[PDB]
Amino acid sequence: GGDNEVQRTMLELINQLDGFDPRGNIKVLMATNRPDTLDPALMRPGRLDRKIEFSLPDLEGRTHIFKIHARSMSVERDIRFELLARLCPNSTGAEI
Amino acid sequence: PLLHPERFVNLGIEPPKGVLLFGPPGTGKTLCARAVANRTDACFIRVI
Amino acid sequence: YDRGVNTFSPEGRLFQVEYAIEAIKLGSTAIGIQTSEGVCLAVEKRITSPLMEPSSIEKIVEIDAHIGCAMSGLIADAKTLIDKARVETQNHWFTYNETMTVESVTQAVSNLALQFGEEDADPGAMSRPFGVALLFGGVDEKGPQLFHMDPSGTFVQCDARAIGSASEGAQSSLQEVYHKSMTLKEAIKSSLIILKQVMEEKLNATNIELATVQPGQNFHMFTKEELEEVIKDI
Amino acid sequence: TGYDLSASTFSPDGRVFQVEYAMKAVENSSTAIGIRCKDGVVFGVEKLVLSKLYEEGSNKRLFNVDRHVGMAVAGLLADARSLADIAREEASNFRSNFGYNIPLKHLADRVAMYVHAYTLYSAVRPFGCSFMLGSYSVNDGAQLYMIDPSGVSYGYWGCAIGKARQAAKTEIEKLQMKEMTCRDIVKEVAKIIYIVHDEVKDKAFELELSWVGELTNGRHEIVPKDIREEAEKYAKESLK
Amino acid sequence: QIHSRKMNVSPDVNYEELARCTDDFNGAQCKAVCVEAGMIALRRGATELTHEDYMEGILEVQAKKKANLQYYA
Amino acid sequence: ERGYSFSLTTFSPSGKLVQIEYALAAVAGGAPSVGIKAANGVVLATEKKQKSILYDERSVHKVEPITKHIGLVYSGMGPDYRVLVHRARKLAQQYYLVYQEPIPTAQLVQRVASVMQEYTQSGGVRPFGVSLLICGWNEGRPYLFQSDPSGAYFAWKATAMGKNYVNGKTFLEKRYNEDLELEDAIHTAILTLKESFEGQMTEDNIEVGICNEAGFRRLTPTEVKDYLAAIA
Amino acid sequence: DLRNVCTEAGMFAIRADHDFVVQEDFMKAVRKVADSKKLESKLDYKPV
Amino acid sequence: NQYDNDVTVWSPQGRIHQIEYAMEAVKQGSATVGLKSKTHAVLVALKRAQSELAAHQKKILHVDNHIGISIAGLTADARLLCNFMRQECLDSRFVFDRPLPVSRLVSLIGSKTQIPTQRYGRRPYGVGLLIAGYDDMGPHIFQTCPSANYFDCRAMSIGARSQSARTYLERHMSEFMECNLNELVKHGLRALRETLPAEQDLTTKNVSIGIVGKDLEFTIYDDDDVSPFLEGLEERPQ
Amino acid sequence: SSAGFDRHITIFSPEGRLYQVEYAFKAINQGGLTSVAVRGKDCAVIVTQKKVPDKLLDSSTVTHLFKITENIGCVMTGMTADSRSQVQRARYEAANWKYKYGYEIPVDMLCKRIADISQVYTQNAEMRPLGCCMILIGIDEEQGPQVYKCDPAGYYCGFKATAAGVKQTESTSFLEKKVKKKFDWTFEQTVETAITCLSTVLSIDFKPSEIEVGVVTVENPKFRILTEAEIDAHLVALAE
Ligand SMILES: Nc1ncnc2c1ncn2[C@@H]1O[C@H](COP(=O)(O)OP(=O)(O)OP(=O)(O)O)[C@@H](O)[C@H]1O
Ligand SMILES: [Mg+2]
Repeated sequence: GGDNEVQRTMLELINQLDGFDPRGNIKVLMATNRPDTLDPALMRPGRLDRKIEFSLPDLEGRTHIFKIHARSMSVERDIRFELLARLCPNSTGAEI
Repeated sequence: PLLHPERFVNLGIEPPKGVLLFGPPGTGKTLCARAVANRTDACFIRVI
Repeated sequence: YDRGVNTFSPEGRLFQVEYAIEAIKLGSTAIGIQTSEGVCLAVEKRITSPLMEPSSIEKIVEIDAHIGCAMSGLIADAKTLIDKARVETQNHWFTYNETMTVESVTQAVSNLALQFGEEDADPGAMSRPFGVALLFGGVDEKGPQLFHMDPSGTFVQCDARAIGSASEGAQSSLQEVYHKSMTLKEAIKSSLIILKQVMEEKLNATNIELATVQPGQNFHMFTKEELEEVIKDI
Repeated sequence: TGYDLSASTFSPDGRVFQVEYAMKAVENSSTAIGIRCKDGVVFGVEKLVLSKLYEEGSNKRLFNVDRHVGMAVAGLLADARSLADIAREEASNFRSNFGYNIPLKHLADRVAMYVHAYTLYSAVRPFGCSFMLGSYSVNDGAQLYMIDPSGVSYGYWGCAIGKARQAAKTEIEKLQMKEMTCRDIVKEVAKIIYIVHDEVKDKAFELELSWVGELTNGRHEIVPKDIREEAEKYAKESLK
Repeated sequence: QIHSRKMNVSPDVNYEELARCTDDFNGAQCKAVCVEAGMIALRRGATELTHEDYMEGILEVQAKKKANLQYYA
Repeated sequence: ERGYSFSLTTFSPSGKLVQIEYALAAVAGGAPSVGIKAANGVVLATEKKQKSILYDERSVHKVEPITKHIGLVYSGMGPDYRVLVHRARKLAQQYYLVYQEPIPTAQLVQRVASVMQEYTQSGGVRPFGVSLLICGWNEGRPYLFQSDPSGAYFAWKATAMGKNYVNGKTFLEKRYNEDLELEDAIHTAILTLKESFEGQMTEDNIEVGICNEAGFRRLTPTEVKDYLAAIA
Repeated sequence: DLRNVCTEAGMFAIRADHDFVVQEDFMKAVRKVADSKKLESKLDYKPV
Repeated sequence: NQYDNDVTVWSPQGRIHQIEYAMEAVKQGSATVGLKSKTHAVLVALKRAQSELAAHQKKILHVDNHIGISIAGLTADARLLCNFMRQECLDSRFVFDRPLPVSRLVSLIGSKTQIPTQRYGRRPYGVGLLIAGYDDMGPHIFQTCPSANYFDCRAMSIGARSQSARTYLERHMSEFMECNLNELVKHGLRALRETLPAEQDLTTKNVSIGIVGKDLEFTIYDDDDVSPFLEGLEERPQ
Repeated sequence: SSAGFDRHITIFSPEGRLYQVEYAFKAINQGGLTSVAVRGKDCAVIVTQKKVPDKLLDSSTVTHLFKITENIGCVMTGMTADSRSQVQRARYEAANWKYKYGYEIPVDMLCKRIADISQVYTQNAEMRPLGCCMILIGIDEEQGPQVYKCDPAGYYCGFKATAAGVKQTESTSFLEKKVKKKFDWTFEQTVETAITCLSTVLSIDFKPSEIEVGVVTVENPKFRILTEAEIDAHLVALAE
């Protein structure tokens, strides 16, 4: 037996949301990093209706993250961040 | 649906119940959860 | 976590070709404009050290007496493609005795793009798709012609193309300054304006390069003497 | 796990899994029947009408490999077509090498060995079609053979492949097929096909029939339109 | 046809098409279409549901990933 | 078709070939055998034991004569021993077709070891599972050799390979010397094969071959029955 | 399993209102059960 | 999901996933329609472009005097197949001195594209060919798919959002047995007009028409003489 | 016990074993059949059983016995397709031997060459080692009858009485107990013993339509298949 106990936990969590007079007025909200390993029975709708997805920022994202994280700075008044956005192709908010 | 629980009941729909957030590390999902927690009014139980 | 080089994604697109498409964004910018008068091409160099010899690094290189090419992305591998282009043109002239349209050369090259095959044949230009993006500019019987070719194997004729790292901004800004009653001089001036606006470092007569082709003369490129005329006349 | 990936590794209990997956791939095709009479054999195929846009006679599932041998298939169409081509090439090669029509007991073996060559090495995959061969000769009688993906060739008085193999072969065996000639067999086949695939699963379909025997000078071909018209009219009464 | 029974659907849908546009959907997904397409219309403040909303819903619940450029054809 | 074209035996982080070691561990579990030589000839002894009485022991052999004066025996895996014997036969013919002279034993051993080693660096294979003992008599002086799945070869005065082979080595050390007779050699070899022999020793469960400066031969059951008699 | 055969052969007659069994239902039942046992393990096991 | 990495493997439900993926890729192209009358066959294509100052991508290709094709997918494989078509037709003309009948050619294509879906480490060809031709037996419309499977059809539509157009074709199916080219092409355009949203339609720069007939060779009309066909078309009801 | 890829390809385990060969042996038992072979004083006999679950199947084309050569016969156990492939290989090899050397092949050399051919499969990493076992019977001049057996791993050997199938162990026990009598053997004795061994192992008390027998004698080396009539004669004469 491997991971059997954790599997029983997962089954109980699944069962709490479906079958015989469901919970009613409760909303859940989940997150993950590598979702390919999620179980099919958990990803079925009726449990996970929407599958919002967060991707790497494009270009307005980068300049706008710069605007947000640098707006409390004592810096020069005549620098342009668009060049800074161009200089980093695929990067996350953390890097900014 | 919580702050306007009349539009859906009037027209005759029941809103969804779930949502999943996924993406590469550092992208910013946990921060969205914090934002939601700040805004709301009903309880909010966090589990890891 | 390991797949062959010939795998389809769950949404239908290929893997290697998409990655190369994303990779050509790491190169320097390049802008090309076609006008009934003629075609002009402009490119940056990204000089890093004062010990650079700026004339050593070049982007625009002619393919024949009347066809010019602009390259972006990686450079090391494009030499093969340029070589096959030249050899094909000369072979066609030898066999049939005329000059070829830039369109025929474009697709004759593009048929070479998708060849990577792990198994099968003897040494092939395998392993990976090429990483370069190309602009082709020529003058044929139907006037000036400008084509754009891409790592996926797709080629299309355009009027004002911008490729490279800063491609989006150039394309966005270029739409509001173009129409069909265009003339060569003001075209070159507007192109220079755009380049200087999106440049990283300062602008001089050695940080950029231009070339023009008209139906009259052959492929001709400017040197450090006629290049500053438009710079001071900006 | 991981024992079912390639076709070169045995499971601990001692069997190959890829071939079993292929057979399960077969068990979703439509249905086909073939039965032998006193002096010939009769095939019968039911073709589902996927949509109204296609034409009748499209994607024929009956192939006449030679001038005197018929073939019926069930599985994936492309693999079926490739196998049909290789069988046809084998027949012509044999005629050229020696000089007379090939007997069944040899042609079926050649096709079976060629198929079985696709279940050892890991650089190829097993096929996905199961088929039936029929023929008649004046000096050889009536021959029927059936072949599966694994590479097994067997002889039958009458057999059926597809979704409802068991249901069909329930009523195959009731008929006394040892004597009665295959002029009234056709009505039996139409009746035995119309009693399956309920209207709930699908609305409408079409029917194909083949023909071989000395009744047609041993040649293999298709049935005339009036004959199948009469057979369908007859089988319309069996629903009572 | 069962689940969309309550909401005020306009007399113009064509379920015989939608059933053919869905493929490999299990039953729960075919339920979910009927609620997503009910939300889309309210987003634009209209009253009755309309065919195009069902098409949008279908395009939703597949949950296909971002495809960036389309350079095919 | 097409093979795999990449070797399956590679250096471990401690720099040890794993596959050849596992092959040796498999070799150690084979049928025991011993070999001796003393100043007049060479003797090879090995044990065979069929599981049931139904097997016809007259159909197969362990000791195989390559030529009139070279002998070979094995310890370990069953089938590939035949492949190696066939290759050795072929090499012998190839050599004799050049110099019109019987192969000296050392050259034969060198070539066979060459094949065995070459087989561990090719593509998509695994090495053999056998240990070989070779005997010969050329130019008066008798010769004994022992190869190995790794390809290394040695010259031994008397050795033992198989189950409990270390005890056979110790016993031979405590008994073997430099000046003896062929008959005493045969007796002591049979004695050391009886160290851990089966329930009973008969004339058909032991295979013995000899090679003197007159030639190599396999002994018939009559003389085996006689030697087993007046012994033990 | 044979008890089950003898049960199904009756079930096929409770519908169609025959209060008597006939030999065809035994064939039906045997093939119906024959194909349902394709998901047991069929390992014998042995004490040792 | 380890069953999704190579052609050779078989899933437990008996569906290889590579072929399903290739079909899904074919659904990415722009719409295209094809249909036949008693003695003429017409195929219609709707084009696409990226920026307002780039030329539209072409779709219809010219194979031979009595054979034309339409393409949906990625273009490199399309050229790879068209070269084969040209080669075979020329060879048949050179040897037996007669036009190659359409069905034999289609069978050749099926047998050719089947091979890669069986070996190891070989992808399928991603294309959605629609073949329109004329032979001694009259008009012919055929469709292929990446699974090395082809169908015979009398009215078919493929590409993204091709489903509504297919329904429209199904509705007005009978009348093709009496109409002529003038109204036939107008029916085809009516069919294609349904697969567009409620803001933009036909403007003569996004349409291409190919016709073959008993007495007319395969002809392509695009961007100029197309106005004669388009004009006189009733507006979309709203 | 294992690490890496010992369970997927033919490579050595840490303990010295290798599993991809040990799995074929238990793959043998998947069919569910058994065969027995006996060598007499001047005769050789083989007995096998056949099972025909349904009437639709033609009972004349399920024979497991095959005729390799006018003086050599073989009997098959295990899977089906692999069996046919190995049979064809043997026929081809014998014909080539006849072409090359101009006189008949002795049985032992043929068995050796087929087993050696099998041995290569367990040496590389692309193929499957063919799970089906072989029994041969023949007559050799100056040596009388001879019986040999060949297995998938490549270990061939000549026996005096053998059994292959599901019930190997108890049958070998019975044969050992019987042969311990140390008496003379004749044709009737051989056939009676071979029949009763299988009869008591399976405990059937069968009918003449379920068992096939092959024999060879030193008066007419031509291998032959016994007719049902004389099979019935032997069977009824056995029951005193
Ligand atoms: N859109 C954004 N706007 C502002 N800051 C952002 C944005 N996206 C990411 N960040 C920054 O990057 C970091 C994101 O890490 P966070 O703690 O939110 O984890 P995560 O991306 O949700 O997931 P994980 O815990 O798996 O890394 C934060 O420090 C945040 O400041
Ligand atoms: Mg987090």
